[PDB]
Amino acid sequence: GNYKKPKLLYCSNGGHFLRILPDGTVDGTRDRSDQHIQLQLSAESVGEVYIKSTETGQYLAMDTDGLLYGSQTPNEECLFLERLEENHYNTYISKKHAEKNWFVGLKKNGSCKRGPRTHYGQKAILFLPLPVS
Amino acid sequence: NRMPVAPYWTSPEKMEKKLHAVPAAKTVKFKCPSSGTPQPTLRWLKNGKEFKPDHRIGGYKVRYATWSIIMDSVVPSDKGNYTCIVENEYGSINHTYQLDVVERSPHRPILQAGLPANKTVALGSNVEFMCKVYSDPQPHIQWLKHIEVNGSKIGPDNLPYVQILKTAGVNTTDKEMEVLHLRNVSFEDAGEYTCLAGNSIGLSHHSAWLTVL
Repeated sequence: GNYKKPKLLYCSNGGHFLRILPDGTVDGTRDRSDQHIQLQLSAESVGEVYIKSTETGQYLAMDTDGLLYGSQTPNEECLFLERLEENHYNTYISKKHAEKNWFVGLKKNGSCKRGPRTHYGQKAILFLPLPVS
Repeated sequence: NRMPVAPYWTSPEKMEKKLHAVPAAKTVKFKCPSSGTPQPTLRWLKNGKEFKPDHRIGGYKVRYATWSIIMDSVVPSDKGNYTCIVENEYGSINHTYQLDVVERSPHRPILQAGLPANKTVALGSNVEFMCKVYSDPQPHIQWLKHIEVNGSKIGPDNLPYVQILKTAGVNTTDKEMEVLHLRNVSFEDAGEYTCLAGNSIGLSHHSAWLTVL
């Protein structure tokens, strides 16, 4: 609702909520009561955002391998281009790896789907911004 | 005629995705594949009560061959819990899906009416400016000052001269940008202050004037 308020990023695939774990691991879950799925989004520029846990204050990031981890301090690997596609879902592409067209995604089981194996036609890249409750 | 068997799930896996959040107008399908002898029947509930096709515009499609229900063009009033009941003389099983229908705002930021309000104040006083924004895709806010370089306030492209005063970036906070605070306001600090809110779709802006005296 209010861009300043926390939200949960719901994947259209397994219907998972994106989750950043203290150990810096990011996977998925249906546990809508978890405390590591609450995300706060901030824009560095028009259409360019940061995503982070309002519990571990970690920033969602993606390394040169395509892995999504929880970084304690923001940086390039922490920026994503937020887009509201025409099907009305949100896609997030690595700012740093924009060219390799790596998207943020989760497998059906609910695990990171390394950017490289991600494709625009895919369904793991599609997220729906949801309210905490 | 055959040894009785209470209804059971033929495909549990395909049932774990309990919460179905989908953008408005999409098509939703819930499936509860089961079996048993005698062969079980199937019916659906919505938020507790019986769910007949007369309960939503255009009704819905049930394909028993696949123990599924299908609703085309989801709308907000479709939000709720969907429970399938499989029953035969020897038992009953059920599963409940939660359907959430999300509405998107594929538009530029909407700025709150009024803010930032125009002003004419007294020197040395600290003046604020509030800008409140509604935006689905994350917005970015920036405050600008209507410059008057040379004599013209309108630049060479018919676009008013400006100077960026405050920009949102990691830090600040969604709420720190929401306000432009001035210090010991002077005379030259006279003019129009503009708040620019832009998202991946477009930009919106509100102005307010401030005269010095």
